[PDB]
Order: sequence, then structure tokens, then C-alpha cells
Amino acid sequence: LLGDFFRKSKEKIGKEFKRIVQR
Repeated sequence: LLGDFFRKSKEKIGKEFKRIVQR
């Protein structure tokens, strides 16, 4: 179930990409 794989990365990226692409 890859979907789980992304959930782990998406969460890591989400927080990281959230602070890098700050508008």
C-alpha cells in the first residue's frame, strides 16, 4: 500500500515544503 509510503513522506515534505515555499 504505497499510499502509506507517501503519507510518511508527504507529511515530512508537507512540513518542509510548507516552510520553504512560504508564499
